[PDB]
Amino acid sequence: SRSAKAGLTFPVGRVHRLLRRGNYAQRIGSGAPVYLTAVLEYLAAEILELAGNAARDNKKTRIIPRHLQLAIRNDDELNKLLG
Amino acid sequence: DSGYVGGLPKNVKEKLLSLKTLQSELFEVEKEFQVEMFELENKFLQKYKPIWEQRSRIISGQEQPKPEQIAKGQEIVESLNETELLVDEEEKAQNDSEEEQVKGIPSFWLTALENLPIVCDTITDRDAEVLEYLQDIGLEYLTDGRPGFKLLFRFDSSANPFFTNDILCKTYFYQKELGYSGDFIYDHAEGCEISWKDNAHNVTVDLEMRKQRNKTTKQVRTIEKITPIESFFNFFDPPKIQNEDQDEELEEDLEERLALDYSIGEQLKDKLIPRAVDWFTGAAL
Amino acid sequence: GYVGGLPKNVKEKLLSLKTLQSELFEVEKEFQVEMFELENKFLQKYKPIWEQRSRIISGQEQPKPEQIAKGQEIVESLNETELLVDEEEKAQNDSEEEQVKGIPSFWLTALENLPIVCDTITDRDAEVLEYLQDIGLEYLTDGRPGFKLLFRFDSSANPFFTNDILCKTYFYQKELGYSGDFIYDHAEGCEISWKDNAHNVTVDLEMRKQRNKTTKQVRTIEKITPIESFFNFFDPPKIQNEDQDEELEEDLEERLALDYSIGEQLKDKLIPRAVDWFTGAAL
Amino acid sequence: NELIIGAQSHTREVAETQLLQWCDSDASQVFKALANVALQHEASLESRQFALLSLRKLITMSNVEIDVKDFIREVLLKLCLNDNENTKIKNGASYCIVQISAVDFPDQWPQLLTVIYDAISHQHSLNAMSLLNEIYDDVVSEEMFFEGGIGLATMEIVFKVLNTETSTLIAKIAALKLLKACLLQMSSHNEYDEASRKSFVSQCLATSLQILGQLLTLNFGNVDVISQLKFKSIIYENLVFIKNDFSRKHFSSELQKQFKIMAIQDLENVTHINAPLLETVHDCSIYIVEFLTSVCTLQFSVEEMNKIITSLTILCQLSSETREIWTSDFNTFVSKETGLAASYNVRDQANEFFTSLPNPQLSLIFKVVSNDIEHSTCNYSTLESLLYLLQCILLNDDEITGENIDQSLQILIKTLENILVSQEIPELILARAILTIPRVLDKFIDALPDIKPLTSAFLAKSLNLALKSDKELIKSATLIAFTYYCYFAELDSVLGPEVCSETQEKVIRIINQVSSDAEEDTNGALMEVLSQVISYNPKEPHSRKEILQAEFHLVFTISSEDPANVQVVVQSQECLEKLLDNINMDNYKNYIELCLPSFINVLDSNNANNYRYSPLLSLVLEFITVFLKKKPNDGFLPDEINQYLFEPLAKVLAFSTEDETLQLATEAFSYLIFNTDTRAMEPRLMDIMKVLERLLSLEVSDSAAMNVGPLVVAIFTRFSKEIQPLIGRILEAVVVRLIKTQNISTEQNLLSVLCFLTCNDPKQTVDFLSSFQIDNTDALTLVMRKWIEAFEVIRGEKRIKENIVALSNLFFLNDKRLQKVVVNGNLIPYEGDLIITRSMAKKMPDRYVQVPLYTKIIKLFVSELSFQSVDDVLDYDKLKEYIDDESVVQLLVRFFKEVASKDVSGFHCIYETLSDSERKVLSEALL
Amino acid sequence: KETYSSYIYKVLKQTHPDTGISQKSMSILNSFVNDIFERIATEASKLAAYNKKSTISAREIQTAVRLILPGELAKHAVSEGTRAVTKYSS
Repeated sequence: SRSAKAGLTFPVGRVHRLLRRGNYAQRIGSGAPVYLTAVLEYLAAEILELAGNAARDNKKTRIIPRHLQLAIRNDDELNKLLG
Repeated sequence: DSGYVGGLPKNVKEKLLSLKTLQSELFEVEKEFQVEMFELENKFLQKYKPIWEQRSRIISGQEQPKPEQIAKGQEIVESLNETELLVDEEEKAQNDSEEEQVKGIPSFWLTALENLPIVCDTITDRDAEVLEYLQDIGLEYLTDGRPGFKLLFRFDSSANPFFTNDILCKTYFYQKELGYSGDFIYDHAEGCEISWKDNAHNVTVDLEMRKQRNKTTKQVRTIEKITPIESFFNFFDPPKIQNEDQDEELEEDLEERLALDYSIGEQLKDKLIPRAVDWFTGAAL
Repeated sequence: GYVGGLPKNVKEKLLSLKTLQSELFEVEKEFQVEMFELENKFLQKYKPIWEQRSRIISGQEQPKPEQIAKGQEIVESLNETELLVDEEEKAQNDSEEEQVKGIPSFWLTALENLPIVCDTITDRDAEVLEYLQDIGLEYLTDGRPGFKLLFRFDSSANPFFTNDILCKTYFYQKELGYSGDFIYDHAEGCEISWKDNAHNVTVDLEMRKQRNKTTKQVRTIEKITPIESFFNFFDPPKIQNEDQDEELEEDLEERLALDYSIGEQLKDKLIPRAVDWFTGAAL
Repeated sequence: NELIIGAQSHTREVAETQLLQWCDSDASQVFKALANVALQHEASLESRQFALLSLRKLITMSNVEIDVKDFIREVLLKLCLNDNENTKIKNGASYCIVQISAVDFPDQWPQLLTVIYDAISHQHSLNAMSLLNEIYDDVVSEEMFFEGGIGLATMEIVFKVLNTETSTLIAKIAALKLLKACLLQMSSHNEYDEASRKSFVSQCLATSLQILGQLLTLNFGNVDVISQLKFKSIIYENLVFIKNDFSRKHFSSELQKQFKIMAIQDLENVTHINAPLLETVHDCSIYIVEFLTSVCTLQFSVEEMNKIITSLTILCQLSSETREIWTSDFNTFVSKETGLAASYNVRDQANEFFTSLPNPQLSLIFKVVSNDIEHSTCNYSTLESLLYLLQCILLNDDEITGENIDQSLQILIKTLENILVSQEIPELILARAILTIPRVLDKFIDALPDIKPLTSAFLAKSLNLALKSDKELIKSATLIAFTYYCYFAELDSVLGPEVCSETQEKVIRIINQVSSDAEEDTNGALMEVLSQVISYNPKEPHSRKEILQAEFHLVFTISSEDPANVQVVVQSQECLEKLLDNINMDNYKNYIELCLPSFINVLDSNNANNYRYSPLLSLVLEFITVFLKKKPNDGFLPDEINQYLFEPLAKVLAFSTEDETLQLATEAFSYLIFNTDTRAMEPRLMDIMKVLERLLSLEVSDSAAMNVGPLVVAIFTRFSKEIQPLIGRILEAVVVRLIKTQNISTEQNLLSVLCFLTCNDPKQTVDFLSSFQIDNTDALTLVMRKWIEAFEVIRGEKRIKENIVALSNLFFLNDKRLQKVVVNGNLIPYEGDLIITRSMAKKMPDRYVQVPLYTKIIKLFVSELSFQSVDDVLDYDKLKEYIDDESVVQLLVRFFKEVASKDVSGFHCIYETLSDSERKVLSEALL
Repeated sequence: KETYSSYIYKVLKQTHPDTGISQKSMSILNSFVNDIFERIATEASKLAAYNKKSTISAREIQTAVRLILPGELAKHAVSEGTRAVTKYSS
């Protein structure tokens, strides 16, 4: 798979299909969806690491919406980015 | 246990041979069972054809829902959870002239296919461009000739700019004998030659052009190149075998491509079309 | 979502599609009925072959030279040359051959070769299974659709229980489970009339003769404690779901998954394929 | 004791917060002490109040107190219901009960709820009905009201209380308050046709209307006037709520008629009262007039109009308190008359009532009011109220008409004239006449021949009265009357140009006077009036600079008092743009001296403040720019503009340290430098360099820095031949800023500046970048590297082309340094497929490889060609021979062709290191 | 509805093998991912339409990320995007 080829776990196919349905441009460079999926997975991994940090702040190994919100609170820049 | 097998008395070995003969008889009975199932399944495909055609007309906009079917759909919606279909006041204010500007369900079959787990992975955007013109997906059982089932894909020549074929169909074939488990086993598949309007619109190949005053041959020559590429439309023109190359190269070809091709065909035939509406809306997941 | 947000033309078209879906569901119900009719028709043809092989296994019937020749040809075509007869085996006299009427541990060996069920067999179960003669299958016609399983034991010589035949029943839900198949419903089974607790292979036994230290009475005790076994296939999970069984319902759901897997294995592989599984060629 | 005293002693607050945060057995101990304090209602009042407060706060919230919680709950029920309990203790118990219902028992707490229910039904404990009212306010739900059955039971209790005439009047008050609560909850379910809820609504409304019909027919002699007034008030508030919210079917028209008759009689009675009583009278009259407004559709009888008019005259007359407040400070009068005041009183409700009548009733009211004001002319006491009623009638947007309207209107006009003329007339009556004359003329703009002469006469008379009399209230009233006149008609046409100019001068003088002590809202009103004056300012040759400069100075003085006033600032924008909208050539040299010096005053004033943000300051910067652009300015701007503006703008840019002022001043200063004569600008070109040096320095935000680039473009465009010695300063400042700034747009703009310098002279720019150093390294090392990095993300075909040209010049120049300088960017991903976070990247960042600038730019251009987009033969110098035989793509292809022609010495060496894919891109681009 | 379930679990386990997440927080994370995609894709479309190129390339995505994300976040997102493109381009 393309995600496997780039080492990504998130599906480049979903990102490419979202771009297509959005029709953000008359053509999309093949590297563009890979780059976008990589960025999205980077932000997801950041949020998940902070969620693990929050669950540990909660003395638990299971992430829940409370832990996710606390994780967003923990990181100021991501706090402003996500809001 | 080979030692135990040797330990069996000659009489018990004869009994085991008779039991194996009984198993073979059961195999022939299973063959007749499968024949009867195929015949009655064909009958029920005939029975399904009217409803499938009617929903296809609804999808394409050729037909408009009647108030009775509308009420039946509403009461079905009240069952389970489909309140998405409950028409609100804002929509009733609309007029058919404004609504009918878009006729049919846009990208109904494209969405239905892309919602299907195994098959959607093969559909590239270039393939999806043709799928926009897909308005029908039909089933046909090869009662005549070699056993198998044929998938039908329909398009409009006057609309699509890719090929002049109104219908593209894929074929699957089974062996003359049943499988060990009693289910059908597969034979080499075949696909149609897509009548591309031009090679540029062709989606299964990538082309290059160059023109050189090649001094190596004293030729002012123009050259063209064609390279097959991965695409869902490679689902057609399935692999075929040449003995000498079959033994070395196409052994892995049959190991890999045939498995995926058969899995995709079975998934389509079983999951998709019987639940085309649910698959389009995703409820069939 | 947005398809609903689209004008009411799309909503009404989808409503008509749902009506056609309900009509197709009715047609599919009638289709399932026809499939069950034909399945029972061909199960009537299956039953004679299964009964004949059961008679052969138990020794109640003998093969014939034509059957032996056909089996020889089929084995030669199969490449399973282990079953072939040899002159040394032919030297065996009739007296030596007739010392056993049926195939020793035929069903036991076949179940042992089977992937999952063999794990459930204990040594005492293996001893009991030697008395297992036939395995029969049936379809449930009335009420909830389903299929029934049967085992035959030579109760006359069986020292463990008096049950001549044990039957296991399976049930399906009322309507069509999605995807056009049936989903399981809870199962029911019979109770084994064990001759005694010592012979009860579903139980481990303790014998105690005591003089009570409190009341100084004299008593002899026969004690019981259930154990796992192949006959735990019977006494199946009680109910699909009930208020009083929830704590039980946990294990009931787990054992339901396991028992439905076992029953599907039986139905698909063992009863239709018994010779190869006994010989191990089906592996 | 210690438990109570420590909690209620800094030990008091420490112990209170300690209690609240505990949620612990320790809380159960202090909570036990407080509960025992609460139980002993015979003593410890203050500690009981403190305990109630703490319990209320605690309940909002670990539940060890639960054992003692229920005890105090059962005690608190009694504490609330026992009327002998203290008032504040009772209220504490009640809202604590409400809070407990909210948290613990949103559904009925059966003991408390049933006990209070029964107590209300039987014993009629008023505190209980108050508790129920707040309960409905806070914790009940409409579904609970309808289907929970609470609504029906409550309504039955209330109906029983109202039916039992033995119930005291205060009990009636409580019952009616709870009935309002019940109707508020009921109307919340506007989704009628719900069979149960619809039937409940119908029965409840029918019974309520019947009972309220019964209640009003009652009479109570003179037992208690305050209670009677509250009783009538709540009854009529009920009736108004029903008439407004519920369907016309529920509240039938016959009931409307009878309630209307009874409401007129109640107006009579309430006015006869007064033989805080007055405030209760005003409230009851507010609600009665609301009801009359709602039922206004019905017919009205002559005696009924007489009663309504006389009662409203008595009610609407100003209380001495309001008259004193207005006379002491005209600001309050301006606020109230302009509608900015928030208070709502009987007079506003009378305004609502009169405006809503239909044409026949409205005509009859107008006739009655004219007849009454004719007689009341001698009776000055009621005159202002009747004038206000006339104003409300005329403010009704409908055709006042009728048989005798002409004669009554003549009489009314004569009365207004006499009111104006009389010198002994009271102040407020004169003000109301002034404000009412415009309405009288407006609604009779037709059917009143000689309207133009009468408008002229009245406007002149009112302006003269405002000027001569020195009562500021009258001045503000006359300004508002002028504002109303402007809407009524085109004063210039009716007045004529000369009279219009005279009135403009007079209104300007009035504004100059009253503006001395205006309030902020008064300032807004004055700004609106001035806007009205400006419109009539003739742009015809008759325009006079006296009026124009007076208007400008007024605009600036009014706003300067309260710069932070945003509303005044925006109205000043409107007035100022209307001023500048004039077009006349010779006078746009007079504007330089006329308006511009006023701006300099604003800039100087903020100077002491260091030009911190102020909406007026932004306004003046905006309109300096707009004035400079609006001026013909096809040739150079007149030199006078430079002399005024340059120094204030230079100071603003040098000292200010906030984004908005710097941006606006920067754009204005850029325009000034761009459009002015270069010769006159030449001697002071040094000052601009001081300004530029200050902005490029980090002491200002990057928001200012990015705008610098266009300013440098302007400087170099105007002064291409004097700039040369100053280039070094500009280049060094911009380079030191660029390497330190990290904002994308800022560095993009600074790189645009560098490209502009290189295009001006590549050798010079290279030399300065080599000589200048930051952190003791050649700027080219940092500058070229960062430039290339930024070029990867530059946007816009214009900037891309500029980058291409600049890099082409760099490549052609072929100095040693441009060759040796190696750039960062050639990437290899870090090992592993794991997703690198910031914490991860701190130890495992991705890796890059370096190449000489020429190779890097070749790779970048090849990539750009790729994006915009046997031929694979190597030795591309021969491919050029085969190939040889304004957009980015065209110019860049031409660049590559020229490079292959000239730079073969280095380009061929670079090509050899080039990859095959890049070579393929080069080949396909050459097509 | 958006579903990145199995891949969210994979990322979490790679970051923390002993840590799990509940499906509701997973849906919220999908919402965050969709919002990020929407902003990046929208502004990248802005850049593509701005240029005559009329194409959303990896350059458009990189510029959109740089404009959207803060300094460190933008730098790291760009780093991993280029990493993925280089790995894919092999």
